[PDB]
Amino acid sequence: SKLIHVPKEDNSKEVTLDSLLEEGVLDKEIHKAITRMEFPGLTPVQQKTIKPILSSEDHDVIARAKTGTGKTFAFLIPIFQHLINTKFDSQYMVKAVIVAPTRDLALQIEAEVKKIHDMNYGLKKYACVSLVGGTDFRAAMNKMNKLRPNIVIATPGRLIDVLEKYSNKFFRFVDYKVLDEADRLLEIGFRDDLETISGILNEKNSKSADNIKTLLFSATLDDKVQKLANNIMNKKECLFLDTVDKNEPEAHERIDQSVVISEKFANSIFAAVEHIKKQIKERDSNYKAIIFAPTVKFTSFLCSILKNEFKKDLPILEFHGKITQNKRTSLVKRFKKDESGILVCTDVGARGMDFPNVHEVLQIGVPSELANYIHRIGRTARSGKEGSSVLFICKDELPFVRELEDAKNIVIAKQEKYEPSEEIKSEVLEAVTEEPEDISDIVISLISSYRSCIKEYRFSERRILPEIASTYGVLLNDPQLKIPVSRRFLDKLGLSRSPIGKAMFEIR
RNA sequence: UUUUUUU
Ligand SMILES: Nc1ncnc2c1ncn2[C@@H]1O[C@H](COP(=O)(O)OP(=O)(O)NP(=O)(O)O)[C@@H](O)[C@H]1O
Ligand SMILES: [Mg+2]
Repeated sequence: SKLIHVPKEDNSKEVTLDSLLEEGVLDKEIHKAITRMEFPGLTPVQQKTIKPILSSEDHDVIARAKTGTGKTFAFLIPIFQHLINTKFDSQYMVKAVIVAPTRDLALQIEAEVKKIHDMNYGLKKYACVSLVGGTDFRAAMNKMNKLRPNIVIATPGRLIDVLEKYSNKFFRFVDYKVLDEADRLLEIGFRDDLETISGILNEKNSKSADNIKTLLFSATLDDKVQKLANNIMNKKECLFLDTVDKNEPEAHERIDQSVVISEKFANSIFAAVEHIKKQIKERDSNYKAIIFAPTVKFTSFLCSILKNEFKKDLPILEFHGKITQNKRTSLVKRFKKDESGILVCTDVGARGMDFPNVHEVLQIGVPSELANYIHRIGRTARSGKEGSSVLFICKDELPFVRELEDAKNIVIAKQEKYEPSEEIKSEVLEAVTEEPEDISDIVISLISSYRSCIKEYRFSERRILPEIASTYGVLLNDPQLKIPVSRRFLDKLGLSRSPIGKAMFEIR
């Protein structure tokens, strides 16, 4: 199917809620709901996508727009309009299915739908139910039955579960499917699930196998995504609506980016602690930040350090995939409203999450995929606000920074070195209450994580892996110490006859 | 159990 580009245009006639009302694109009832939110105007991606999504043409839509610029309402608005346009047809049936890569993002999109309901009660007849893992399955189905929603928001795993059992009852009249964070949902480990989802919806559809229109949204998207989505795009033509120049970097230009380079991976912990201390002092504790880490075990370790240093000054919140889902949801709600605090998380929080007035995004080590650099920093400087980001890495991670330049055109102007004083090392280390076995587990999680991105970030294995491993000795304040391990363990890893392996581990 | 993602 042919791709039709509509590139970023410089002198374009401004589209408004009023102009779309006058033109008959938007009904009064949705116009009213969005007007009462009192936004200055529609964001560029909203201006670009609303009419073409609702167009009577037989096309799919791909939309790219920078982090924090209103992609959610860019699809919710025309979805509501479609529901209004077809209000007498299949009114108890799901007409729009929106898929997201994390449960908390699916739940956020649902909350955005509820904000539309709150601004115009006449829209509550277009009901919405979220289908996400870690929630009571029966309770969500009671809700599907009671509310008979026209909009479903879901994560892939739970959506497949529901579809295998109830696709005939609720899903035979779907007209739109939305992949939010589309590039992520078409990576390995989501792509097959999206194909399963798309195949069921298409098979069960009462009109035809190609009825459903597909909408892809992300801040990080190109032509190569259309190829990946080939098996889920039904239509003969695909509009690529772009609000970013072809060569322009995808990172939001308002973010003040920097990188802090240490000699050792572990030193990035000390750099971050000293940075946060300074910010809490200089801002008089008026500090809201997000700090990203590579693994769940390390995230949790970092939280302990930051509670010991900073719990007297600011709340410290722990956010990753092993936090129970009830607590994930309650901490998201709190961090959205709070003026200050530090959210310490994995890439569970890299994409989509909208926490207002975050001042800074910090990163210890590299993200789980190159694109997530852009999404991580995009947690700040949202909806016209300012923001900064700091990447804390060691020397042996520098090829990541070069890869950002070569692959994504991101050049970080502010780069500086860091060397920890002996006093910061003593201060941080003394409060560490973890047993050596716990420290081994933590460092081992980092080894596995870094191993998996050696190729994509162009790391030198013989340097990055011994440096990560040496974190164990640093944290135990004895840099001669290697990680005690068994032969069978080393065999499983693949480093049993390697000098790299001998530099990292002691067969004990 | 290396980030998520039904159970
Ligand atoms: N027209 C508008 N004017 C001002 N703010 C808006 C407008 N539309 C949406 N917002 C707000 O902008 C914030 C971010 O919107 P959101 O839809 O989460 O951005 P996004 O493009 O999806 N970002 P990301 O998922 O990080 O790539 C939310 O708090 C919205 O309430
Ligand atoms: Mg979004």
